[PDB]
Amino acid sequence: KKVYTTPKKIRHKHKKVKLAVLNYYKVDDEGKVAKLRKECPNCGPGIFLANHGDRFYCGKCHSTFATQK
Amino acid sequence: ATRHVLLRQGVLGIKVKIMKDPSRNTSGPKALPDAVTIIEPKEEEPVLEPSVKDY
RNA sequence: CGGCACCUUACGAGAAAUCAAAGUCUUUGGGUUCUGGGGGGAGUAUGGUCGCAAGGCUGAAACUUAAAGGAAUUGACGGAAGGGCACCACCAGGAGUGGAGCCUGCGGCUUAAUUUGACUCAACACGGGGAAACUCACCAGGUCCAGACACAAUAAGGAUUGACAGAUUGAGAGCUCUUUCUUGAUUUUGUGGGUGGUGGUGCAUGGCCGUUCUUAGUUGGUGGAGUGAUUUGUCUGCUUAAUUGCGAUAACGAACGAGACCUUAACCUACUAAAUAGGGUUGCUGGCACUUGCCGGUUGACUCUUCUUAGAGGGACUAUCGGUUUCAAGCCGAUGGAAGUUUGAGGCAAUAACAGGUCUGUGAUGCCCUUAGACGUUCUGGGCCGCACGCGCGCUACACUGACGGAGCCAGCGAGUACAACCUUGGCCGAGAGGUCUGGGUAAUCUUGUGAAACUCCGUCGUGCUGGGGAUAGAGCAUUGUAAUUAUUGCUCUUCAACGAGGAAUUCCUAGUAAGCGCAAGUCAUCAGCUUGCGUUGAUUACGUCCCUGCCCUUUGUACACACCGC
Ligand SMILES: [Mg+2]
Ligand SMILES: [Mg+2]
Ligand SMILES: [Mg+2]
Ligand SMILES: [Mg+2]
Ligand SMILES: [Mg+2]
Ligand SMILES: [Mg+2]
Ligand SMILES: [Mg+2]
Ligand SMILES: [Mg+2]
Ligand SMILES: [Mg+2]
Ligand SMILES: [Mg+2]
Ligand SMILES: [Mg+2]
Ligand SMILES: [Mg+2]
Ligand SMILES: [Mg+2]
Ligand SMILES: [Mg+2]
Ligand SMILES: [Mg+2]
Ligand SMILES: [Mg+2]
Ligand SMILES: [Mg+2]
Ligand SMILES: [Zn+2]
Repeated sequence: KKVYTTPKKIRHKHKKVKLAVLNYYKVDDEGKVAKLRKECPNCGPGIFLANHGDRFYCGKCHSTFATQK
Repeated sequence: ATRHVLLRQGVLGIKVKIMKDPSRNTSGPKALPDAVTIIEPKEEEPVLEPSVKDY
């Protein structure tokens, strides 16, 4: 057979940078809750917006926002 | 009847031919096409007078 | 009585060829001389001796080696000899190929890569291999896990799954690095363990195929010949396509192979049958001559089975007659007969094999390799198609037995869609190609009488590289598909090249054949110069022989047996 080419640069699947008990949401009083950012208009509450410099999206609908918030 | 047989060393090819007897074949001919069996003839007595036998 | 000489059985012998001695030998002893003791080293070394010499007589060992020999048996083979057979041999002829251009295979070169298998017949239009991607194996590049299962590291303060936006990216590949949202224990990180591979090896195998060979060969049971391997049967002759038979015969009767068999191709006014096959009378109905008659068109009626199909049967058995041949097997000629070449054509097709091909048909597979940036997969763009040039199938032509126009106008094999997009008549548009509307057909019904060509008739050019010939070319019009440039193919105009029947060589062929001619399916989205079939037109010359070529036997010889590519 013919020899393999060998440029060098390999690309692996990203490990994702997992993070839980994320700093979204808050509570001040104790009794009631204070939501941070916002929930989805398309789907029901529980899902939360992605916040960037005048650009939003959500993951349950893979990524489908446009309007600011 | 052909049938391959897989073993540790490799394959063994088994083939089997069984020539059924013509008499027990039923479907198709009951005998080979070349064989010509002739029946045995039957004896008769010549002459014994002209004679008659009426009713 | 004497020396220079055959046949059978050997009971005498002998390993056997053979031997009337090579006999009277394990039932061992007539009388004597001489010679030999695995092969080589070696008739050498040395010494003697004999010689003019060359050489002779005489004559070692060291060391080496498992065979060296003999005889025959079967093979294989032989530039041994006889006898067969075959248009893959040749004659007598035809058609050719080889030349020309062009297609297409295969080399060689080229190229990132122009993937690979196979090279006398038995590689080279083969891989059903006419590659636009797919196919695909190759290259440049990217993607993906499709890493089964076992066992631990994270075990939700996330394992890992996803992810629009533009840069990113060939690129509306989240391929990612920009991102900060999702996803919930699938996974995933390891370690056992599989899995896939048009990766390798056909000289590790299966199956299938090809080839010895579709040639005529092959076998065993007794019985005989041999100690035996073996042999005879299985053969002098003549026949036959055939180890086909007749005969002759230590052979007799048998089996396989051939034949028989099967399928198809031919005959049936004899049967059974039909508005899905064809006719007859007659109705209505079109035109004619105009008497009653001629051609029609209509599934209107009635009836038929010749052609049709296709069921059941027969029919050819070399039949009758003549010669010819030990008056056998058969062969040769006339007669009849649809058929007298095994009636034609195939289908199958023995024993033993080949290191023939195929591990790129295969969830046929051994072992090796590989095995998560794969040699797995999958996308994207190419490539198999490149060109100083060799050969191999092929097509097109070198015209007047033609070309071109009109006109005449006749086949058979087939094939063909409902979950797809098949064949596609009929009507309109278009010089064409091709578009459109509509049908008919799941099919003796519709395409389709596939009114296919080559042919036949009347006219135009007349033997000039000409209107022969059509290549390369440029442009546009079409179609298939996602994609047509490295013209896919079709059509339209234009360009008009080589080639005046092809040297040495060599292929194919014996009758509905050869050759010509087209159709046909196969592959197929699209492409035929290919292929398996089909029919149409339809000859020339044998109807023999071993000259060549191959193959087969027989007898011969053999230091060969991995078998002449031998030793
Ligand atoms: Mg690579
Ligand atoms: Mg010796
Ligand atoms: Mg041959
Ligand atoms: Mg090709
Ligand atoms: Mg061919
Ligand atoms: Mg093509
Ligand atoms: Mg495979
Ligand atoms: Mg494999
Ligand atoms: Mg082999
Ligand atoms: Mg080989
Ligand atoms: Mg015997
Ligand atoms: Mg014999
Ligand atoms: Mg006679
Ligand atoms: Mg025949
Ligand atoms: Mg028809
Ligand atoms: Mg010209
Ligand atoms: Mg082809
Ligand atoms: Zn959403």
